[PDB]
Amino acid sequence: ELDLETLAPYIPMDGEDFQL
Amino acid sequence: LPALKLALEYIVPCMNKHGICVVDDFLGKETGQQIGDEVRALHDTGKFTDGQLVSQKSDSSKDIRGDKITWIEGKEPGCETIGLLMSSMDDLIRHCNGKLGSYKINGRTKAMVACYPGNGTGYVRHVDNPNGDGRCVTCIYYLNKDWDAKVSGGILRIFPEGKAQFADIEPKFDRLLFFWSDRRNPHEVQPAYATRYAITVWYFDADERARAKVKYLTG
Repeated sequence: ELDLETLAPYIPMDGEDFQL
Repeated sequence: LPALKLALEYIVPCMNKHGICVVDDFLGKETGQQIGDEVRALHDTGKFTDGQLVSQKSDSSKDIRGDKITWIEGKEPGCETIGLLMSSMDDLIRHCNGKLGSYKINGRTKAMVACYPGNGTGYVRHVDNPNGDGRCVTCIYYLNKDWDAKVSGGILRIFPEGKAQFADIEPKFDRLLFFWSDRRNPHEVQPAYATRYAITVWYFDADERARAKVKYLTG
């Protein structure tokens, strides 16, 4: 099988995220 | 539209039953066209760069996704209406608290403003979050005023798990779309033959995102 992470759209993992 | 009723009586049941929810004519023509102008200004001033993948291997990113993107927080000058879009998205999600599966949604990504610049660009079949990076809901706004998908392509085809039909989402002006980001919804952007714009935020499940952050911070 293929590593699906190689096809998944990037998001920043560092910094923060926006908090709701 | 009032967020409470839209969320509880349409978005929640749609998502729980189907994993996909389309809300057409979300913000209205005036606001949609203002967002279009802001996006076109980002494009014209050279802000977009090649869309990237979670994991990079030997392959060129452009063999996977052909779009060019920038990330928007919503408070930048010239992005105020995009910021209004993001706030409206957030308002719906907050009104869905604890009603979207078993997720606890506490945050989200910045907005990814994305352009497929015609020329047959698209995105091969993929899953938005296949390995637990925290994303539970993908939220997309489309802003293509004169799009004719029968000629220009650019359909988002989703293959929801277990269903007898796939879901074809034309990138229609003023259309808002939600779908589960995990493996239940593999999807592809079919080749686009005209300039195609969309704005995406991904909402995070608190527990999964915390685990993904721990993994990142420990190597």
